[PDB]
Amino acid sequence: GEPAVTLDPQQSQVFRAWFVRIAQEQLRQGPSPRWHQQDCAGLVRFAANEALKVHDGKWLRANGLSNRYLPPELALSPEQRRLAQNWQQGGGQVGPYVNAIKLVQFNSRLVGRDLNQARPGDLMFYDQGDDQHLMIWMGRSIAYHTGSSTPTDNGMRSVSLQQLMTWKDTRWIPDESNPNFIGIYRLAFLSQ
Repeated sequence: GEPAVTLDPQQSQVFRAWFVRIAQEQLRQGPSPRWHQQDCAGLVRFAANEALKVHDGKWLRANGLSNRYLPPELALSPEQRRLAQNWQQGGGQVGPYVNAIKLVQFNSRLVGRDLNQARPGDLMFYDQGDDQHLMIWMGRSIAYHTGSSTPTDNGMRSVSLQQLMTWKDTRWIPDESNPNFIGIYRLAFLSQ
């Protein structure tokens, strides 16, 4: 009758390119009324939602992408464009917003613990005990949220794998030896 709404492999590749592009653009900015929550889950939901929008002139101007070599546009159904507005909440319940746990538990699948195998837009999931975090693998760098936004700072940061290995705070190392590094997850609506 009507299968489950997902992105095919080509669409998934273009979605990742838009996702990472939009994420990168958030680096040079202070709080946006456009994120649902001022945190990592907020950035992921925002970038995914914006990645699935029709990227018209008005959208390009609003997001400062007007004079750029951009990824291809997707020919998506309305249902596909609504994918980052309809997250699984558990028990078949659906909603427009997601925190880190609901995103990984109900809206992601494991890739593994080897960044060599990660694609741009894959999520690096950490459990520090009291608090769980998502970083975005951007392909050659990592976008993360400081955990503390202010009226002039959205808390978004970018670090190379190399510079992250220099951190005195060793809790964020994305390898086998880090018990706080849980894994690398792909958004469930992307193709394998």
